[PDB]
Amino acid sequence: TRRPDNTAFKQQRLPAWQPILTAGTVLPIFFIIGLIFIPIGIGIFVTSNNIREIEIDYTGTEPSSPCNKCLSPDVTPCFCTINFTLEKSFEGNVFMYYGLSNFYQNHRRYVKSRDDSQLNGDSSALLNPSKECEPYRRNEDKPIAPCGAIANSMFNDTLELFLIGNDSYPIPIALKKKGIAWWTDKNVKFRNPPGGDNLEERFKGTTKPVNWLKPVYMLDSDPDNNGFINEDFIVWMRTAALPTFRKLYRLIERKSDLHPTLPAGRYSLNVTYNYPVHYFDGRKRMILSTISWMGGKNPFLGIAYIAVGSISFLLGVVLLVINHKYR
Amino acid sequence: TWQVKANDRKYHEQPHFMNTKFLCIKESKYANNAIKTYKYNAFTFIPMNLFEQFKRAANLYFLALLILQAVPQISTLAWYTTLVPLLVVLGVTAIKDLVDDVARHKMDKEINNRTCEVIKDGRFKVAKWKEIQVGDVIRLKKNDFVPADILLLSSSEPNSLCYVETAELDGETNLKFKMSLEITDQYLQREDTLATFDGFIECEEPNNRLDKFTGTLFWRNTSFPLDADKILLRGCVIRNTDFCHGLVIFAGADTKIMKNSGKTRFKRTKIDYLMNYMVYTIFVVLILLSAGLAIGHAYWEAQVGNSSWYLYDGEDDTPSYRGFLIFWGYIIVLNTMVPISLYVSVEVIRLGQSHFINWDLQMYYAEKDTPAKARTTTLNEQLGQIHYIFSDKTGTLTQNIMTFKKCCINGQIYGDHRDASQHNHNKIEQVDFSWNTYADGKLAFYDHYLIEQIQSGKEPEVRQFFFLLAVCHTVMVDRTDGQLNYQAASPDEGALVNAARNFGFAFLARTQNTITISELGTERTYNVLAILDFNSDRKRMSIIVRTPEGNIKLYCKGADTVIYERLHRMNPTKQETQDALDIFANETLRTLCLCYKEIEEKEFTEWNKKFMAASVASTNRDEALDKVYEEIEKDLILLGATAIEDKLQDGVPETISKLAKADIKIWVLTGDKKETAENIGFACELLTEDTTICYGEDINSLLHARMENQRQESFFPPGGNRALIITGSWLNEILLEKRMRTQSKRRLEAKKEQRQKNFVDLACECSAVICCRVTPKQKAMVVDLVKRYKKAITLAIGDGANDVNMIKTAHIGVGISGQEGMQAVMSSDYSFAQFRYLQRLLLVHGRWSYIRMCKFLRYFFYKNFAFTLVHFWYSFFNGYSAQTAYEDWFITLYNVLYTSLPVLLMGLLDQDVSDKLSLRFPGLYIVGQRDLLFNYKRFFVSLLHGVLTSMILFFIPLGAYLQTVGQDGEAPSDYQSFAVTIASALVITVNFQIGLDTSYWTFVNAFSIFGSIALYFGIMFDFHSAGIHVLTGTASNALRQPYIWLTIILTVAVCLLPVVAIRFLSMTIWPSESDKIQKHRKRL
Ligand SMILES: CCCCCCCC/C=C/CCCCCCCC(=O)O[C@@H](COC(=O)CCCCCCCCCCCCCCC)COP(=O)([O-])OCC[N+](C)(C)C
Ligand SMILES: CCCCCCCC(=O)OC[C@H](COP(=O)(O)O[C@@H]1[C@H](O)[C@@H](OP(=O)(O)O)[C@H](OP(=O)(O)O)[C@@H](OP(=O)(O)O)[C@H]1O)OC(=O)CCCCCCC
Ligand SMILES: *[C@@H]1O[C@H](CO)[C@@H](O[C@@H]2O[C@H](CO)[C@@H](O[C@@H]3O[C@H](CO)[C@@H](O)[C@H](O)[C@@H]3O)[C@H](O)[C@H]2NC(C)=O)[C@H](O)[C@H]1NC(C)=O
Ligand SMILES: *[C@@H]1O[C@H](CO)[C@@H](O)[C@H](O)[C@H]1NC(C)=O
Ligand SMILES: *[C@@H]1O[C@H](CO)[C@@H](O)[C@H](O)[C@H]1NC(C)=O
Ligand code: BEF
Ligand SMILES: [Mg+2]
Repeated sequence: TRRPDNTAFKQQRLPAWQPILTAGTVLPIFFIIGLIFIPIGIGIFVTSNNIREIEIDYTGTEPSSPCNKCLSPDVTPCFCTINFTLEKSFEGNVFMYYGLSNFYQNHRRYVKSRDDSQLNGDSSALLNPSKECEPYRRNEDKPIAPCGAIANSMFNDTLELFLIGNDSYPIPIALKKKGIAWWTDKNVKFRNPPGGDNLEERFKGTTKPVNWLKPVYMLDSDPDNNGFINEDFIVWMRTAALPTFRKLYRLIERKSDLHPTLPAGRYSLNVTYNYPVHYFDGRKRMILSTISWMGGKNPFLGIAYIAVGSISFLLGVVLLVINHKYR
Repeated sequence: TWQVKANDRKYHEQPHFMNTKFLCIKESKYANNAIKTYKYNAFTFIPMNLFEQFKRAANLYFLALLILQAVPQISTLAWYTTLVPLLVVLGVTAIKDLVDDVARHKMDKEINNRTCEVIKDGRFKVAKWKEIQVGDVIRLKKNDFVPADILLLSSSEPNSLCYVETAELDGETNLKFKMSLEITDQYLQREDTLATFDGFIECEEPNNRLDKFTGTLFWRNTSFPLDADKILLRGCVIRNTDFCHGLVIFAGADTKIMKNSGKTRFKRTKIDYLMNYMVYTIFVVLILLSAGLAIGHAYWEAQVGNSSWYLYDGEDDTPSYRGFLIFWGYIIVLNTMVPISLYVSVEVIRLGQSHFINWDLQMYYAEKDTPAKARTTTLNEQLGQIHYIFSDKTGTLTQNIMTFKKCCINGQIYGDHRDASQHNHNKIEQVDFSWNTYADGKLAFYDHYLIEQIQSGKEPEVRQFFFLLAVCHTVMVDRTDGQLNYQAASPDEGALVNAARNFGFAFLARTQNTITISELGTERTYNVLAILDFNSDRKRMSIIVRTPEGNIKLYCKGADTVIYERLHRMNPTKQETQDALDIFANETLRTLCLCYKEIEEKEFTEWNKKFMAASVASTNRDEALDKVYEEIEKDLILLGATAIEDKLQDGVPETISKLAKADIKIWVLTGDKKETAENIGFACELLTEDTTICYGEDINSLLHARMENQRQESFFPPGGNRALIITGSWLNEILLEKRMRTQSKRRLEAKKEQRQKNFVDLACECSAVICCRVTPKQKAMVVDLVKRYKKAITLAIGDGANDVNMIKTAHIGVGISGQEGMQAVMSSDYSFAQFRYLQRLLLVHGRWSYIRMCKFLRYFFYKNFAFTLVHFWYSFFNGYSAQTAYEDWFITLYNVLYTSLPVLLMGLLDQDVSDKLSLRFPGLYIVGQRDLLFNYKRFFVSLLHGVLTSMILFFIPLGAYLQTVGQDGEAPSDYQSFAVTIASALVITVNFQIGLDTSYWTFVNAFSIFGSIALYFGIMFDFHSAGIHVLTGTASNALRQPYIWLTIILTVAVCLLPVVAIRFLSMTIWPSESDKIQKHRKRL
């Protein structure tokens, strides 16, 4: 046939850059990385240590603890009182979490057990839950409104904090339950069923989950905080990545005055023990952490950055002498 | 036996000639002349293509996933969108294999429509080749190809003589004379009588024995036997004959040359076999990991799963059944270690790499307008692994052009660049031939010292020397229009006659008893008294003539060795001429010594009567003729010698040296005679003065000694230089290819296997091997021996039908295109016009194709284990429940959108060194010889690389997620954020790795690498959704936190920095051959 076209691509002569892994170009990236990762790791490690955190385990598995009575709650409403003290006052916003250990919220048979269409406020899915939430589709004759294992096994303890002052009268601590979930989840992913004004008439022809004491009608008094758009429910449904996790529970807001939000002293945790986890060696915790401008409290990254920063610098020296030897 | 009838196409359609097939097919015994080189005809495409699609291990592995995804209790997908991915991947190769086959469907058309002439009615009518049927009577003209194996019936030449060149059928460059039967000669001349010809031929069944033929013809109530001298085979071309008539005996697949073509086999690359072993290993790894994790899930469900009230699914599944049922769950989850893009990417890489061969302007032959052609798009990286090259000689290493160069007279060599009466300077203008009336410009001669000698006449022996060339030949001349065009059966005489014509000793006309040679414009008509025939054993021919004066002189020309045994005692030029021949011999030119003697009138008469007695003899006239021939030739006065060059293709000696430096062994397998094959060996520089030539006799002693020795040590000392010139007849002998019945056969195969191995051990110890007079079956037999007893990757390059068998038998087959014949090109894998383009096919295209394919495989399995093994490490943190670490929608797009393009461009554009610099350093090819880039060991290093990458990609994020990670209202501490962090680190890590693998950073390479990362980080910011709208929210949360980005940066750094150190440490302590060139690239 005829002559080939004299194109750069066709003739394999496209303009190109030929990088060579030379000693004068790779030695820097093993030193500048070392000089950047070391300060970053120190900054992370130092700032993480500056965060003041108290972790209190109230599962009561061990005896000689003031919550063991609720492991066998002959009476359904059981309460525990755990006393703790803060060495120094917490400043700024303080976040109250609850931690569950050995709780595989990431199990495949568990993560799938939800109906995203139903939680999005689909009238079709309200009375026709998907087969993904198979074991909790219908309770007796009508479908569960939040079908699935994830909604059924919702953490349902109540945690309260009290300050014990000089007068010894326990002062209650205001705790804000709003604004603890992702903004997208509140306004996009989770939405109440369409139509109506009263949640009672929206959730008709649907029953509560078998494990829940009360229906979705009154998960919270506020109309904007009940239904599928409840903060506690949404926070729970955002399944964790690992067996040990913490989920934001309440917010402690900065006081109007200049005094610390949680002044150092004597504190008591009044918890309504409802959630049983001891059968599978589960642990329940209450965590209080102070807000930090740069992330939370992550000592692992600080150590890892220093370790990688030191190895990278050490690799530069080892590679430098090897290059010099073979120069 | 075979049966044929003239002008009767219904006789061969009788019911009893239908062989019949097992499955409702007739399959007549007589094949139609239509040929077939394609694979898929109309509807055999589907079953035949899928059969060879599934020779790949992964295709059976993908099919297993389809069966596994159709089981409801383990099915994860709808099963209506897992089949379509496989069909599209299968369809991509099906279309690619169809465009390749459509190309060779068109190749058949141009050869099946060659429009010969046939008797299908009262008189001849034009008909295509495919329209030829056994028993047809056809007519051919000058330079026409023979449509099939025909029997001469007549021709315009006297005695129904016919000349055909068999360069297609063997390597011979001279014409064979074919003659018809005496009775058929005189009764089938006029066209009308051919139509009524009704002759019945009983001949042998179709065979592959080109040399001999057996049969009989019954006609006019008489029987006439037949032999191979009356049969024109399909590959022949009619020469020096205006027209001829034949009767078709065999046709199509039954033709005696088509039975020499081998069996078409499905050719697979050495890496194609390697890929199977890697898929087999991954399948075993996949089964072991899934079974190991299944046992974990069974144990996990025993104490943890059964106690977990929240993990209640209302199914009374025992932990053993749950573990069994999750084993298939992990087969599906971890299946991406071999993704469906494995062969879509390989075929996209191979298709593009094959089109660089077609597009190459350096492999484009402008003179014949013949570009290279990769006519199979499936054997590309094998061009980078060739161990042996088996080459034809005639038409492959040579141009089939033969030119007069020099000449020696009385010890003086004429032909060198000279002017006036003595050498002045090397730069000499072209000789002027206008002084001779008949001369033309074909002869490029640079010597003026010879011109003066002939014209001056001071040396009468000079004039008699060139007069010999105009008489001692035996060719006929055409004076149709006064052009004095010469038709020579042997190109040696054609060049000599043409050359001697330009020197003034022009041959004008021939007669049974006289000749009309013109000597420097002087018309002298000699008388022919006796012509001594030319034959191989004699190695010389002579002519006896009577001068116009009356003197009788014998003119002889032939091999130097035979003549020197028949020289007069008085010959002062004997020693000087011997020196001159060595100069021509050292220059690789054919030397024909010229000699003569004086014959007296009384001496001739006594010998003349004996010569007539031998001629009139009917018993052994050939032997009787040789008896008188020796008697007359006793003392010959040597006159000198000539010099003729068998013009090689330009760039052939330079190609053999470069491919030798790449450690490629080049064997010349030719159907031409030994002397021609050996002479071209020296011209190509395959043989040199250092080489000691060993023939069949020398080899036979060594091999027989080795067998007696047993009744391994190298056959030659290690430091020697040797070559083999083995004749095809000797090849059968040395290879032994010339109840108790079953018992003896095992020993018969026992020594035959041993004897073949010994020859290959001997043959491969030699620098060069030249196989001469080998049949097309023997050409493929030699390639097979190297393939079998050396496990070498073999390339076969040739032209014509005699190379089809070895072209189809070798790992890579090359056909030389651009010429009239195309038998080898149709059956070849690659096609280019000049032998010298074998440098770029191997040292540029093949070398790069091997590098680009090995870098693709190294990265492809790296980036799939790094992606997939994260599910394995996540198993220990989710109950071994087969939960995926990524979002379900990232797994689908990862192999198509995030890591697909960058490796494809690297597989199409990467270059370790320039083509100009890869030809300058042929030793770089040697890396593909030994298969160093990608072993089975290098495969596991990429698995370890991907296994450790998945360790870092999971356990650096896991350490950060076990602790506080931006715990705020917008906390990304959940599974979805955990999923987009490993995916973000994975996408950056792998796309930075290909950037480190890439050595030729074209703009498209940079665009794809950063485009792949940008596309991932554009898709997961709702940019793709915004575009669709113009035409859940996890990413906007996880990727806005400093810790999540610090985690991603740290994870990428830990993955890549150790790789850069290892690459730099290996490059600086164990630099490769390429690395040294890249460092000193500018200095070079
Ligand atoms: C800015 C510049 C940079 C641009 C770079 C981007 C270039 C993009 C151009 C891409 C064009 C393709 C070029 C060839 C790429 C290599 C071969 C290949 O990937 O084949 C693919 C064939 O795909 C399948 O088999 C089905 C894949 C899953 C179904 C959904 C896919 C389409 C989703 C619609 C949305 C996406 C639409 C995407 C297409 C438009 C490989 O499939 P796979 O993933 O291996 O299958 C999973 C493996 N498994 C079956 C074993 C489990
Ligand atoms: C510290 C890691 C030690 C690993 C074991 C020792 C090194 C090893 O076996 O390689 C692990 C793979 C290698 O992945 P690579 O892609 O870097 O594979 C090799 C590299 O290409 C070198 O150049 P080349 O010859 O291939 O052109 C080769 O040198 P050579 O063949 O001349 O010997 C070397 O052999 P070498 O080891 O130098 O002898 C190979 O490891 O992955 C990694 O690069 C790091 C992954 C680990 C990521 C960090 C883990 C914390
Ligand atoms: C808080 O949540 C826990 C679970 O995390 C709830 O315990 C569960 O309560 C349901 C009933 O509401 C139990 O289901 C069935 O209850 C009937 C009696 O109503 C009983 O006969 C059945 O055998 C079955 O248990 C469920 O088993 C139980 N779960 C566990 C692990 O014990 C609890 O009721 C919730 N409390 C509040 C105040 O929300
Ligand atoms: C915990 O504090 C409460 C109130 O301050 C007190 O009644 C109780 O005895 C304390 N228990 C322990 C173990 O300190
Ligand atoms: C703890 O909370 C419960 C529930 O409101 C309340 O009845 C009790 O008085 C509180 N104080 C305790 C348990 O000391
Ligand atoms: F063209 Be080869 F000499 F058979
Ligand atoms: Mg040839």
